[PDB]
Amino acid sequence: PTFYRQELNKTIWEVPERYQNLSPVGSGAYGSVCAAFDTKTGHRVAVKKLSRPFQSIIHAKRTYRELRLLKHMKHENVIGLLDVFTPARSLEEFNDVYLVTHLMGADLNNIVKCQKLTDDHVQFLIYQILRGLKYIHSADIIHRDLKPSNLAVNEDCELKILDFGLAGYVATRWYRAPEIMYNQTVDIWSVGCIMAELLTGRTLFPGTDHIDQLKLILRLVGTPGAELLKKISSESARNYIQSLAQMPKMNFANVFIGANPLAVDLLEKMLVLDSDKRITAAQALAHAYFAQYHDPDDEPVADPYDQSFESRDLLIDEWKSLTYDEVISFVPPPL
Amino acid sequence: GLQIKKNAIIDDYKVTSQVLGLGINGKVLQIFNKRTQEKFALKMLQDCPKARREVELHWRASQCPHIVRIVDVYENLYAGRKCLLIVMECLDGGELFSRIQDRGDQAFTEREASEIMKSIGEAIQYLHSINIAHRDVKPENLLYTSKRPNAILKLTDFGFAKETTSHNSLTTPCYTPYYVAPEVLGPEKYDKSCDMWSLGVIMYILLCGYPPFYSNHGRMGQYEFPNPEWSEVSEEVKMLIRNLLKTEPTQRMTITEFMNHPWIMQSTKVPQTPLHTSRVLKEDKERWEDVKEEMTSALATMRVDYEQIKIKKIEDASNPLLLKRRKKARALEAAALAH
Ligand SMILES: CCCc1c(C(=O)Nc2cc(S(=O)(=O)N(C)C)ccc2C)cnn1-c1ccccc1
Repeated sequence: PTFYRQELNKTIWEVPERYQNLSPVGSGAYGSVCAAFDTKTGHRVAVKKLSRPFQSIIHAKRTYRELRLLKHMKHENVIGLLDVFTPARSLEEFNDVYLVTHLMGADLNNIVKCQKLTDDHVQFLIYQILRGLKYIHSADIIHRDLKPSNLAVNEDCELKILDFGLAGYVATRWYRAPEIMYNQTVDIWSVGCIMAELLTGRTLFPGTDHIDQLKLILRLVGTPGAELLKKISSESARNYIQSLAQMPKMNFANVFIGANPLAVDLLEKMLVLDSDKRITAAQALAHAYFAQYHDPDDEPVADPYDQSFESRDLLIDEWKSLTYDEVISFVPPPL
Repeated sequence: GLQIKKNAIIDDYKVTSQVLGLGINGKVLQIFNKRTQEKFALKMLQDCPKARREVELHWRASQCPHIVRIVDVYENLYAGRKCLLIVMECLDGGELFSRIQDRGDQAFTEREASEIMKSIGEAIQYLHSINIAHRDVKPENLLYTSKRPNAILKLTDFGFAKETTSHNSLTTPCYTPYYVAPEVLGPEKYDKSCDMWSLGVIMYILLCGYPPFYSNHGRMGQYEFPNPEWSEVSEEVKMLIRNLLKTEPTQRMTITEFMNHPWIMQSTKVPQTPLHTSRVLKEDKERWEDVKEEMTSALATMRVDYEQIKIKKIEDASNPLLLKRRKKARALEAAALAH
């Protein structure tokens, strides 16, 4: 199945001739993405060249991890793999992994800066996000770095949850739950912060330094009571918190003025401090906010995929030949 | 006053095969104008409105010395495609931060760090003076002219640049309600301000040799200023940075303020205090890539993408899930009439 070479995004890309019209797109951050057209399937696709996938062992591991994640992600509101390929003809040439995916229109990070999403928008998007997480969560997988710039959306308000790399450096972390500064519910906190932003226009907790981030969080949801205080790990954490003017959570009805009562209700359940009391994705979908979209006979779980050798420690070439196996062994979805 | 040329570029310049690095959008070649024997880089884009604006902007900006000179623009067909060929000033001097790593080491100073900034500062100041935001100020678009010591620093790639609106930002009051009011949408406020955010970060790196981001594990900033590296730095410098990294676009420092600040305005006479940056940047080439990659990632969240789609109203939207469910509304509607 022969390829063509083409100079794009600062490297020599070679992809199958089925993919035409490679135009670059997006940040071009963690590997570079190109908008293409797939003549075999007939539709428009994002094609991503992995960057420096076998530089370190650290990398080599993550690439293999990422790939097996992506191969096991089969859900409407999650990023899924249409194709994976390599120009290499044998492990000896193995240099670059490419990944193909549906192509979307915008990300919610960008939607929020440009548009005043209605309540119905907010219902449908948060629905789709939670529908997605239940799957993700049922697979024994925490997204961790969930955020608006990982929520791809196209013009008919379809949503897909992108970016499982964590599942290096991170610029801000406004959407990160205080525990990880942990259950699956970490993800629900992010969905909390996001829904807040969609409802409002504004980042809920736009913290500067890390100290700041904590105060901003606590300024909404109250400082912890002694019960949940005792559950915090670091002594100097326990202190800091106790050094603050102590206060209760506030009525979210007083913060989110003119919101949909049901939304506020749900938001209250998503942004609870006590992680063990925070609502799950499964539960969330039942909430009355989503009457219009909740159908439990079509909110599907996933089947789990094992640890295999992801808790085995290995040389570079060792991860490299494991990854090769996953590339060649990939099988496409039905046309 | 840009006169895009219509004839075959090869009438006027010799295009060599010598490759001067791969571009985002194609290959950057070395060429030679036949009349003068002058050498130039030749970058090339696909012809379309974006590209023609992008180049107009860059042409205007070229008047600034700390911005790379567009010399000439042809419109030709290459490889079956309408193309804008762009003849530019050649830059043999590598990326800014690579220069720092390439040192005796003569220790990198603070006085040195101020000039670099003043330079980048002038380039923005010019850009903003004529109401243009470059929105991809980062370490790979900041090239020196040459390896030589008099080398000048220059801002490059106008692929995210755009004209923007000269609007005063309001300075938010001290007393505000507990409630979150609705945002008044003004996407353009993320334009100029993006440039000011990047100056803040590049300044931060310049000073210590790592970025002011967090890590995920638990040499990473966290918008503090770690001892040891930061022990020797003035508090007026750190406040510049905090004011540059202000998370509110309407509250963040404006380039005029930046270029009036003494650490800039009076850079010629800044304390000579030495800096770790070079020896730190030397420590891990692999890490410095992640710096570059996260900065590009961060910028995406800090500029608008005016190219992206708008979400249709729901009753105008249609997709699998959206009918799967509507198709169920009517199945229940029907079931109740049918019995
Ligand atoms: C990086 C987003 C680009 C983008 C994609 C995409 O990123 N696809 C994609 C995801 C993964 S991933 O999510 O698994 N990941 C990051 C590790 C892996 C591989 C590809 C090809 C889809 N639409 N748009 C898109 C978004 C906005 C406007 C236009 C298009």
